[PDB]
Amino acid sequence: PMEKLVLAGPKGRAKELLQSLQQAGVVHLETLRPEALSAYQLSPEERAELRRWEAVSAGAEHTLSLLGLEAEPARPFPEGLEAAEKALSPIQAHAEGLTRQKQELEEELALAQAYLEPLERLAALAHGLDKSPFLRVIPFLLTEKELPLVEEALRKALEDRYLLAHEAYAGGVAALVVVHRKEVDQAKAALSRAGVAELRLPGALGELPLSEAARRLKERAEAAPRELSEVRQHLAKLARESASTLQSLWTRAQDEVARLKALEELASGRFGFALLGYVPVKAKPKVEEALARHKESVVYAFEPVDEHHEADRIPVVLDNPPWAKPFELLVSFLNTPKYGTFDPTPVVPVFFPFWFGMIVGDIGYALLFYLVGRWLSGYVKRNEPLVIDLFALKLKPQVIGKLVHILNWMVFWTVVWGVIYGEFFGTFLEHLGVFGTPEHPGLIPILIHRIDTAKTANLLILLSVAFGVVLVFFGLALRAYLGLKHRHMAHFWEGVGYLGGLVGVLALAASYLGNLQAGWLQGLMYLGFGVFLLAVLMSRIWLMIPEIFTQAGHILSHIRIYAVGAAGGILAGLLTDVGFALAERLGLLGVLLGLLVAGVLHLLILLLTTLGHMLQPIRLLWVEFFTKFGFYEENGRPYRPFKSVREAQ
Amino acid sequence: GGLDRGLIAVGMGLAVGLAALGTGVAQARIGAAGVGAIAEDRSNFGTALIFLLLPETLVIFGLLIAFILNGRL
Amino acid sequence: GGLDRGLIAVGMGLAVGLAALGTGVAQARIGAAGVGAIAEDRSNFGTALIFLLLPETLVIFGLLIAFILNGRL
Amino acid sequence: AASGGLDRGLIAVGMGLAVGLAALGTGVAQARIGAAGVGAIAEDRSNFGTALIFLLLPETLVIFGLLIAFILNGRL
Amino acid sequence: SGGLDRGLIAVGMGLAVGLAALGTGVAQARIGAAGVGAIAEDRSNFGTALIFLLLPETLVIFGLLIAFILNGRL
Amino acid sequence: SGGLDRGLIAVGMGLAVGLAALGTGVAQARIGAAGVGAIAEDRSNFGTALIFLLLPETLVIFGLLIAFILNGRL
Amino acid sequence: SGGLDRGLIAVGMGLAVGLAALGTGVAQARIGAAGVGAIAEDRSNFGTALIFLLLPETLVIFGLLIAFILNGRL
Amino acid sequence: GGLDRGLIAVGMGLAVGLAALGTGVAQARIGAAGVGAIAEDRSNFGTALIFLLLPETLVIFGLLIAFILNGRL
Amino acid sequence: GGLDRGLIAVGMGLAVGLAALGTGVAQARIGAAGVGAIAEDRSNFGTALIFLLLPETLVIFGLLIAFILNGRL
Amino acid sequence: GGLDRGLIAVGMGLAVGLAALGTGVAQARIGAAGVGAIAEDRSNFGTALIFLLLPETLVIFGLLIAFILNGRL
Amino acid sequence: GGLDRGLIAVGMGLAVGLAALGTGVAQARIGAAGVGAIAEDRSNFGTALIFLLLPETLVIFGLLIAFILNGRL
Amino acid sequence: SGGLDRGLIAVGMGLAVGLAALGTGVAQARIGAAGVGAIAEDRSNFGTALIFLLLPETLVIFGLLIAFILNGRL
Amino acid sequence: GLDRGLIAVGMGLAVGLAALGTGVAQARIGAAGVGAIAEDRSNFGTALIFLLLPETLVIFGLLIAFILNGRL
Amino acid sequence: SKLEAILSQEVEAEIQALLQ
Amino acid sequence: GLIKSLAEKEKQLLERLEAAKK
Amino acid sequence: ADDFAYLNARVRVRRGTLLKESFFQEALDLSFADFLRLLSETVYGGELAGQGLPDVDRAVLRTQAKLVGDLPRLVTGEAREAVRLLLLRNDLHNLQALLRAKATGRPFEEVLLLPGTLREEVWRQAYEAQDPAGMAQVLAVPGHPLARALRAVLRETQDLARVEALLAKRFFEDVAKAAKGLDQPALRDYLALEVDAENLRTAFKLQGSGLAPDAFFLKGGRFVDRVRFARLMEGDYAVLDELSGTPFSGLSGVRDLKALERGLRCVLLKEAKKGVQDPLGVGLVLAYVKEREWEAVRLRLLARRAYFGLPRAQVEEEVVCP
Repeated sequence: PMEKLVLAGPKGRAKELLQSLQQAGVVHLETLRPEALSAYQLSPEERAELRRWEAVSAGAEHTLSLLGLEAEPARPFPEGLEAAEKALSPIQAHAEGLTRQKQELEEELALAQAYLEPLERLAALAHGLDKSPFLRVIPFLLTEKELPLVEEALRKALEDRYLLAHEAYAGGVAALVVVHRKEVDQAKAALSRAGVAELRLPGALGELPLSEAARRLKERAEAAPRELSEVRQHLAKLARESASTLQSLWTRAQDEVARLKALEELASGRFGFALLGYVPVKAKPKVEEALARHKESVVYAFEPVDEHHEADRIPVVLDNPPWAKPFELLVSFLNTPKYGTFDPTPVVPVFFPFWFGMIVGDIGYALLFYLVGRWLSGYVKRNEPLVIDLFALKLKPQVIGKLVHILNWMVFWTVVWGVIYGEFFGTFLEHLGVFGTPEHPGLIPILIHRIDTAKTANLLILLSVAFGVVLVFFGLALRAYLGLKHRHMAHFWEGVGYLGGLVGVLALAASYLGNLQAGWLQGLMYLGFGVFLLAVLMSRIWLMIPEIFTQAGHILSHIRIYAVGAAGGILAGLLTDVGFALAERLGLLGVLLGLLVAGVLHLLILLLTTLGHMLQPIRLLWVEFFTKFGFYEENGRPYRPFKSVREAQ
Repeated sequence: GGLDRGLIAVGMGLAVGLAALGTGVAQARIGAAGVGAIAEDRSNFGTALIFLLLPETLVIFGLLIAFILNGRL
Repeated sequence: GGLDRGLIAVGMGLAVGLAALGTGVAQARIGAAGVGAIAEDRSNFGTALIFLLLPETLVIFGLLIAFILNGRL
Repeated sequence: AASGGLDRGLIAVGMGLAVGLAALGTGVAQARIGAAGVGAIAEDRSNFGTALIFLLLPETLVIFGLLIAFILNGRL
Repeated sequence: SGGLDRGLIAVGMGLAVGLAALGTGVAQARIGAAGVGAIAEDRSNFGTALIFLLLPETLVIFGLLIAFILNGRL
Repeated sequence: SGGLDRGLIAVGMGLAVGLAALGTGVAQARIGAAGVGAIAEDRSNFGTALIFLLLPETLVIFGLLIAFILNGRL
Repeated sequence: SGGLDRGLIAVGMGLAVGLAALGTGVAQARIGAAGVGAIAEDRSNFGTALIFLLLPETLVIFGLLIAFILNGRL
Repeated sequence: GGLDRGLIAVGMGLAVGLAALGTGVAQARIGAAGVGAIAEDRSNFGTALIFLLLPETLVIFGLLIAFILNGRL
Repeated sequence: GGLDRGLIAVGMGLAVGLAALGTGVAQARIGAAGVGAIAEDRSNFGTALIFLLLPETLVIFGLLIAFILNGRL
Repeated sequence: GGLDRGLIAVGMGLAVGLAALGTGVAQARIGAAGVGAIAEDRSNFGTALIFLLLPETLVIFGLLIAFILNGRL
Repeated sequence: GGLDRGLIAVGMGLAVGLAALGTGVAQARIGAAGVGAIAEDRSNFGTALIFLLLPETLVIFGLLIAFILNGRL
Repeated sequence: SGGLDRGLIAVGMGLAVGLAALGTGVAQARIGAAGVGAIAEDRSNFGTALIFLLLPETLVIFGLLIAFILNGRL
Repeated sequence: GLDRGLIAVGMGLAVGLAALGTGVAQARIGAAGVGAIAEDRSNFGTALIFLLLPETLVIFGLLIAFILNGRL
Repeated sequence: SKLEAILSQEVEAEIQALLQ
Repeated sequence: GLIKSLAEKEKQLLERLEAAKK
Repeated sequence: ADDFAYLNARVRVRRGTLLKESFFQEALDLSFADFLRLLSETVYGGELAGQGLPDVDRAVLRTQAKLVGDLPRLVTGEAREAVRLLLLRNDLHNLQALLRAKATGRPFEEVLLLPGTLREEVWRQAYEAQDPAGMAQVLAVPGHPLARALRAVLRETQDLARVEALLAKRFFEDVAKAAKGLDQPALRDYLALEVDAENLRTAFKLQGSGLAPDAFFLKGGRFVDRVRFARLMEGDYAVLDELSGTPFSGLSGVRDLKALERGLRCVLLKEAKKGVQDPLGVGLVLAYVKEREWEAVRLRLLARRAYFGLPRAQVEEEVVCP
């Protein structure tokens, strides 16, 4: 279920205590707060305090991100807004200074390594002619499409006493005019009339000889990566010197802005400060303790809440019992129910682990899964976060206890189905005659020989479809019920209409996959399709005429407990049997190779397949059941208690 | 004689095979759009499952015709 | 002769298979455009389903013919 | 084998060809026409009628194949 | 034999209509997507867009003609 | 059985018309979407757009020629 | 003479025209789409657009030549 | 016996192979979109995996029919 | 007894037809580039014809084998 | 005793042929994304390669049916 | 006894026609890239022509098998 | 039938290598174009581009495995 | 007989589909290679390596065809 | 060539400085 | 050019002889 | 690579951190210290390395070099040829804006750069050169296409209004040449609309200065024609007061190039936003590039409003595209 909620709302005859009320009302956290009538309380001095605290918050998480950190909570910073700003300001200034250095080292290196190739090309195209006392050199870049325009411009402007050396490279030409010292101005005018100019080398290096300029780009491009390594080391050291201070200071600032933002949601007047908020009924004892100290001024009571009106407004939080709580991980990310709708969480522990056991159905695989449960239990026991950066996976040790609880339910059903099928690494105990059947009888009779397809397929196909019938009909019964619980007849008719149509479709199929009879099937079929055509004309939901084929396919969709189980079973068997080929053909080396090759192939196909075996069970809940009672049709308001960011440590 | 038992089996291969091939042609493009919607906003997930697993009634109806044929064999 | 049930079952598997393939080709583009519309505005969900379900007639007509042929086996 | 079994056999293969390739034909047509319609309606709902008219015109292809399948079934 | 004629004429009809209906459908796919877009830009071109959508439907009518010529033998 | 010819001659007619109908369908798909788009930019483009649409429709007339030659032999 | 011989000739003859008519249909979808867009850019492109569209029609003439060589064997 | 056993085997190869082609067509666009979501943010890994593994139920409905036909050989 | 002359004629249909298809897919993209180039600058006409005509060497090899087979009918 | 010894080998040809084809269609777009992701940032090698290798399940299922059929041959 | 000459001729038509189809699916794209390069720089002609004619070794391998089969016919 | 037995095994071999070589070539088409494009940014991408080009060859090796098992029965 | 006849169809499928698959690989690879050489003429060697490595699919198709030619 | 022909112009403007 | 840079490289010997003569 | 299923998943992740409209409503009345605060909570807060107006400007520049300027490198092949054209248009804007600023003598901080292919230090280095032929040389070391184009323009003419007009012709000739084969419906539609807006800007740049309509007009548009362009270049503003059916219908009463550029960039944004209906093609990346480009222009204006403490009322018209 979702937890039952009620409205709290303290009032009184004096204004000034309301900040002390908010303080105790965040030390115990139980209340989600709306605006009590509308938001109309603030002061310009309270705005100035809120600006300074939200500046400390933003400046702390900004400088944490410059340091490459994340804004997790810590022990709160001990005292004073003035000390908060005086602690933050020198740290933020150092972090921004090291990032400003890093950005300019990046920009210098980037520009140097671009110009370095054409400068080396032109410095190799030259022979030290730049350093000549008697003549002069003009560097530029061009393309072979237009080099004749430059030769013509020089021919017209100067009396063929120039030179023009060149070399091609990817996408262009390195070009080098040479002239007598008087004529460089004429060469610059000639190039300008060809749409060309001297190549401006990036820095003040434009004043240096070309062969003297190229050396500086080369040494700076070689040296700057070492200076990047130095500023990265200094910025990492600054993080070690200041992370714990920033973490504490960001934690403080979060709580201060939470109180000062929440202060706007009070109603206000001639005496009162009236607050409002939804509270869980199991949480009331803490609200009582938070307000009992303030009975010198407050008056309060808890009002019952209507499920009909405000249903989009009341918050939703879940309250399952301890055997069902871990299975919230499989459902709470999909949607948040509306208040007074159904919570499907307790249906997850009863069907998901049972279908996983039916699919896998191997005692040898169940023991490999049990050894993963023992491994995860070590992180819970030591209180270590699991980290696997390949997946960006981090699990806090409290979440690993949720996974281990679910995995123990999956192991249990996999061993009991593994004795029903007589399966332990496929065929291994059945080669040994520990498990057997009348073809080669053994110590333990196999209850359902899963791979004896001509004997067992009809049993396992009907048994798979029977779960499909049961949950599809239960989800449609929930839709009819939740329609009546709100007098919403458009949901009632859709629920009972699809139910009657599915009874009609099944009674038709049963009467054709066999023999017809009057009383048990041919009557009930016409009642089924009669209730369907009625519910369409009553509701005027014309999407029922298309979607009845969708609903009938969701029953047949459950034959994936047999199909993926039997695909897993035969493949595991033949890998074992390939082991016994090596063991029977050869001597003691064959018993070693047979064990080794079978083990390597089993581990590989247990890696490739198992996430598929976990996924096929859960999605039968997620679409073939949850879409029946309308789980996705509306979103409830998430429960968001007024709390400290410190998470109660 | 067994000429029909054989040809009924090649009719079953067509029934499940071409139906399995047409739902993959749908989910390729509906799934490649679906992961992009969830990448912009995680709250899209339920709608992107519903649309991706909707084209999967085409493989349940081809597999049904293969099972009607498996009753005549 | 005795092959007649064989060729009938071949014709049935081919009817449902090519019709399931045809509606899968339709749903591939129509369903990606619906995931495009719903991620922009969630009021589009109903009209996205109407266009996505209209191709479902194609497998229904192919499947109707398969059930007419099954009466000859 | 007896030719009066094979006529019943290959008339049923001809029906699977007639409806199957014709249903495949309207499936190719509706794929692009309906993705164009969904975009036009998501921009402006006044496009709904013209989008649906263009989507349903291709349906004449499966009806033409289905006609030939009902002519073949009359000979079976 | 008369039964191989009857049987095998009927697969030639399935190819004639079905393979030509596939031909009209591959034409109408691109033409009708352009037509819906042009009508959304300006409703005045509905007549052009409908003429171009219907002209590809002469392919299936030729396959249907050969299927009725064959049915006269069957 | 050795009497098979009319059965295979009808399959030859279905392949001749239906696969050449597929050929003109592939051609008209891309030409006709470009034609509809050109007429939406400038209504004077209708004459060349229609001539190019209707010119790929001579691949389906050669299919009918071979199918009617085969129809004389049945 | 003989049913399978006389019949398989009509199957080979249907493939010869059908696959060659399909083949020339695949070239002008793109060549004809480029041509009608080039004529929408300027009218002087009409001659080169038709020459490039009609060259591809040298594939179905080769399919007809082999189909008429086979039709002489009936 | 004889051709009957042969044709039952053709029905298996046609069921598994043509349904394996359907799972492969689906995973191509989904896994390129998944690799790209994960490349831009490494936290997208779990959502990309769920959508990649969903089409794996098509090669398995082809296997189901192939194993039901192998029960005859 | 003419199962040579029948199947030789089917071999000839595959020789020319499937090679005529092969040169048709080559010309589709090459000619779409050539009609682009000659509309940017008409001096591209001779090279645009060379690239369009060269793929016509794949249907001459189809005809070569078709004429070799016709000498055996 | 022969008409099965022949056809069981073509059931094996279809089974690995179409499953190798389905695996190749999947790997095409996934590995083309993987190369680009690794070239942008070399830490993508694990999340590129895992998405490349999960599709090889399809050809393992093709080999499974072919090695079953090989014993029935 | 002509049936083996009949299938040998189909082996020739398949060898050449299906190999002629692959070399055209290569040059479609390699020749479009060639005409695009030659339009922007005429020094690209020789390198574009080497690449457009290298994919023509797939059609000389088809003919090699078709002439080996004509040695039996 | 000993002739058809030998004959159909060779058809199963031709499909086994042929369709796995076609599947391998479909993979290498898109991967090798990305590989060339990456090496054209940076010569150091050669080793990883060549790994991803050559990894798809597992498909044709699984085709050759079945074709050689079948050849052992001729 | 139908061994010679139907073995020749297996030779046609082995070379034909492997020539098809090589052509599919080279289509995109060679369009990338021509564009890379047009940007930088030094890319020629790696363009021919990537263009010719797919020919290893025709060698595998031809190998089975020459093994089948030993059964005639 | 022009690399020697510049020796009577800009080359002569450098070579003339030895008599100053 | 590819040879024209060598022709200018020989022409730079007139600056080497002008420097060596003082 | 060369797959919009891959690229659009990377674009979708980045669309998740595009600025909310509430930012531009809440940021408007702030002090500069409170603006720096509010900005440092966003995606731009990773490139903030100081607390002045130069540091805000560098944070906007450097964030978009990472989030937009890399888009052509993520892809290869036909997808790169579509996506690179979107960014080369912004490089033409940047080049024309710098040529005009250098002739006016303006500071490099006081001219707007849109997220094309080049980085800030290369545009900065090019602007530090003495002349348009010197700008063409600094763009030649990257190997950028507009370097080759600008050298040809500067052989034809030196008069800068004509230099801008001839650069636009060489770019849109090269765009048409590149785009025409790519089989993207959203790209060809947007390129026509982009050329129509550039014809309007060309007639306003050449307003009343003496005219030659056929010499300056750009082909490949739809909604603007030689008759409206010629009358616009005669100063007959009735030409765009007359429009009712085209996307530019709404430039009525525009009378200066600042009011024109403010109108043109709203209608070209509106028409790009429709690309959110194309989940696996060029429409989604086209939309994102225009959304992120408009976000940087609004941030550029807000930073100066808050810094100089200017009256709010006039800027509220300049900073919306409703």
